[PDB]
Amino acid sequence: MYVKLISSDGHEFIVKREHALTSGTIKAMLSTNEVNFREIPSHVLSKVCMYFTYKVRYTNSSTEIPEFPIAPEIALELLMAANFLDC
Amino acid sequence: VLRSVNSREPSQVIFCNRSPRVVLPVWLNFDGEPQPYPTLPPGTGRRIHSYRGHLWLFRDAGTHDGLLVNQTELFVPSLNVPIFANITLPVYTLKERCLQVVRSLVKPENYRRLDIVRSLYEDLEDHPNVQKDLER
Amino acid sequence: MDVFLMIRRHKTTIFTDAKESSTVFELKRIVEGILKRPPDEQRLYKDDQLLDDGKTLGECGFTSQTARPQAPATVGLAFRADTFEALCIEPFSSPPELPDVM
Ligand SMILES: CNC(=O)[C@@H]1C[C@@H](O)CN1C(C)=O
Repeated sequence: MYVKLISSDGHEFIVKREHALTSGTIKAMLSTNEVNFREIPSHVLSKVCMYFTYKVRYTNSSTEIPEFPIAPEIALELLMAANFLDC
Repeated sequence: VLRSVNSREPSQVIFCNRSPRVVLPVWLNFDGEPQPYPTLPPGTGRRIHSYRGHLWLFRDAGTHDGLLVNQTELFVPSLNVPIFANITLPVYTLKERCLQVVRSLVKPENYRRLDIVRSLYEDLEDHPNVQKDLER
Repeated sequence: MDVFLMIRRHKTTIFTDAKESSTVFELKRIVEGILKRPPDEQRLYKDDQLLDDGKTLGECGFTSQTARPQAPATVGLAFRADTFEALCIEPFSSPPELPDVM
């Protein structure tokens, strides 16, 4: 039901398995219900999780989809994470 | 191969920009050449006269980011029982969304100055483009 | 209507959703299933305010338009060891200095 995603600085994020399987990368890392990210700090992985919720919510919704906000200070690191996770 | 049908059959259309972007409407003429039309500010609307069988797509006027119309990529005016064209943001991938933000913060010359994998350096300059998306 | 939350304690963060009409207690039931701790050993906070079990999340200011998917509201969590610990939420890591080219 829920999986655990651990950031590089010890923060533990707990999200639904369905939400986590958005990333094919994470699906592979689960197959063992915890994934350790040595390269992804808290301020990035938290945004990744918010995107999971965002993506599941607005995929095939037909409602006015809002912009997914990314602070300029986060963009650089979030891009690297997104690239790696194929998110 | 992807052109508007010259039907000469009038079709009233309402462009409804339901996105926080400045929308650039693009009409594909009878040769397939992308023909830009006046831009729509966010949350605004505009009534235009088009024709049945004409091909429309929509982009961010400033960055050419892809947008959706009626939950798809292509809008084709049909028989008027005004046809409504709902223009919305798609759910971009996290990677592409991050690219959009980085592109809007860094001038294209300084893409090389950023400390990232060379793969990302290429992805950054591979800007969204009308002709690029125009194939199938 | 659905509200989207981050239930946080120390270095733990749970992303989940709930109805506006659902109660604080029912949210503790969610936490129980995930962290294996009974509601009586749990305290839920909005910022610094202790939340009452009987109140709905909407009454506690968790509305569907402020607890959004892309920006979830934060609910504080505090466990009981038989006294209750203080509410403690570790901040996330700090972003690097904004690059000169940005
Ligand atoms: C002002 N209306 C137009 O420009 C219409 C819209 C599009 O169908 C193309 N077109 C033509 C060729 O008249």
